[PDB]
Amino acid sequence: VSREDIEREVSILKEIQHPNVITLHEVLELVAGGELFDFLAEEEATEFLKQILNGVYYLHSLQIAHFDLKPENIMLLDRNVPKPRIKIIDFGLAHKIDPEFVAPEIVNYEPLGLEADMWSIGVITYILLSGASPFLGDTKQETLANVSAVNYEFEDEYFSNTSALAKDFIRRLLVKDPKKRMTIQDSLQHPWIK
Amino acid sequence: TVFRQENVDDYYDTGEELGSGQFAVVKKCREKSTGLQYAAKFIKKRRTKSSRRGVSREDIEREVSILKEIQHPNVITLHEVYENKTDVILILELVAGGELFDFLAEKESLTEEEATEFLKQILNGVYYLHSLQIAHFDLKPENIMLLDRNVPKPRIKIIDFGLAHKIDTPEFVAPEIVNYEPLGLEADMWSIGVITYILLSGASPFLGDTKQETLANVSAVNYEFEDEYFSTSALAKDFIRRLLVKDPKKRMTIQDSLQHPWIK
Repeated sequence: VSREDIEREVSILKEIQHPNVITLHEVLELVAGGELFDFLAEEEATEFLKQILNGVYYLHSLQIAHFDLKPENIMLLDRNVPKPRIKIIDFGLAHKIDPEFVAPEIVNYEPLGLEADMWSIGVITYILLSGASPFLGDTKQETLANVSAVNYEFEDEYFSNTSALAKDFIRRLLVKDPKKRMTIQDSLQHPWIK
Repeated sequence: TVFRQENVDDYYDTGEELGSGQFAVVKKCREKSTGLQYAAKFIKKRRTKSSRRGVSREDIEREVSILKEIQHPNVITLHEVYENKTDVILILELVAGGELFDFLAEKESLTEEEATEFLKQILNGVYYLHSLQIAHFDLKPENIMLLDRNVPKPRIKIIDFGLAHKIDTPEFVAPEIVNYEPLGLEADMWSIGVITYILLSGASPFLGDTKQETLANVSAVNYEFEDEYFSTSALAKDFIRRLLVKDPKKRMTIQDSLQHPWIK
């Protein structure tokens, strides 16, 4: 790992102290419970979700975007505890966020930001409610195409009885324009989550 | 790095000012031990990191870093770097022939062949940078220099490395990430295509009456071979058309440009 990258990760890790994010002692706490999803294989979807949202709120508080939020990066402290706890881990991609002769790509450059994290959460939310992945394809090229088109459905095999609020919450996250996407503050104020 | 913390005045005698910048001043200097002549560029540091004025350390270090790497006859060279409370001083090769465009404007118009000789030099420099994975990011005419005005075959130097950069699951990723295209070498190619256009005529392809019109023209790739300026060979226009492409992945690369029949 280009050490710039190593340096970057340690720097983020040092910065962050929250219950829902992994803690670093010296250059990581043990999180025994395993990937969260394994351990599950709406009210209780919501209970786990609230925790993730709480961690991400804190991260975005610090202007840090995780950039790799997915189910294998969500872990349980102990599987065997009455109210179990989740930790976000794997901060390898995290970042702090802030003409005659110029190319269009520069003129039209738009940076990535905390929004990408929110979309991810919507993807995770979909999976949680079903075992299914919204944009997943027979091939990677198929999958990438789906993600750009925002080509997904709530299929009946999985969603016929899912609440309207839950779908709204996901529909609000799964938006192509980053500006129109729900923020982390917005998500926590959402009705399904309240 | 740690730059020389000695006093520059101690080692060079500064002369006249050749250039200015939002944060920088360049002066002739002569080297006491050598008696050799150089350009000394003074870059003003940010007083604090939070400071709007000045240039950041990360920024200064980058340019230095990069200049240290470069060893080509068409690219400007760094001799030493000095440091102090307010500035960082570069010690640079003195490129004194002025802008290539100023030279060209003081002479009868070039034949296509004459113009191609100069361009070939530009391409050659860019080929070197790109081979080092460096994007200049700022190639405009005012950064194309002549080492000497008065020689029969004048040598261009590419100058100004302030913006230069070395250029180094899917289920869960946002569309912006899926569609993320980083900025890279392709931007310099665009530039070569703009410079080549202005070199063959005297006109800027995307410039409109207002900065607004200019920017829109750029994003639309809205230009033309206006026949008062270009009634110029099919091959030369083909060359420009293969660089002024909106999709960076479709643009000619430096290797392809050197191999293009107008160039080769």
